[PDB]
Amino acid sequence: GTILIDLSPDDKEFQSVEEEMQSTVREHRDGGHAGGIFNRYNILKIQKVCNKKLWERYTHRRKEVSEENHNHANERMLFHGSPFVNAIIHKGFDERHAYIGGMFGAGIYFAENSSKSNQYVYGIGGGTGCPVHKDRSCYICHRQLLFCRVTLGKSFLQFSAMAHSPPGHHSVTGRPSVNGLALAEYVIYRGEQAYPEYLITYQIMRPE
Ligand SMILES: Cc1cc(=O)[nH]c2cc(-c3ccc(C(=O)O)cc3Cl)ccc12
Ligand SMILES: [Zn+2]
Repeated sequence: GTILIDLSPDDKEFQSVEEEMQSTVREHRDGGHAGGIFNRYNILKIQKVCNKKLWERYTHRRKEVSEENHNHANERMLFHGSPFVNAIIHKGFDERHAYIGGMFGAGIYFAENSSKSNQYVYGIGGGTGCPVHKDRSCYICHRQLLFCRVTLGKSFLQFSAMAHSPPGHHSVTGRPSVNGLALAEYVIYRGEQAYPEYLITYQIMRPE
């Protein structure tokens, strides 16, 4: 029962979501290997993802976390890129989407930097790039990211040199320690702690 509603570029909701995507682009230490070389995106569309069942599943978990955490869900809006984006908007996040080899544990990963999530749209490491051209820096093919509502609850703070959550925690916060430009990443262990609120379709832009 998911329906996608197109936002008009003239709508303030479109404009705030586009500004979060654009303003959280950073340079990556791979020189663009995984996600391509760019400083900004061309946003083609932003759709609101509406699924009553998935939304209730998310608010039900959010109330349980918030009750375990002095009435504080610690809810954030974060990006998630994956080849499974079509399945996530219809069926929700789940364990099948956990990153088994993730540095901060086997869970589902979200990013503050949209350009970190862009690195994963075509798979771990950028996979083989776009399906059409096999190009991880393709400027033609349309990519998609989710901008998601995520319940962190009590988050374990892991400093990083760039399964279940640690006992008594509802998530993990991956704090960069070496690149003072990198924003945080977060990992959750139950799919019902994230709701894919917006589906953003875009291209990366070749720098001038
Ligand atoms: C760090 C991070 C940020 C993000 O926005 N998205 C991701 C997605 C995956 C991921 C996990 C499993 C698989 C697969 O089973 O094939 C694929 C991917 Cl892309 C892993 C990590 C991230
Ligand atoms: Zn392509």
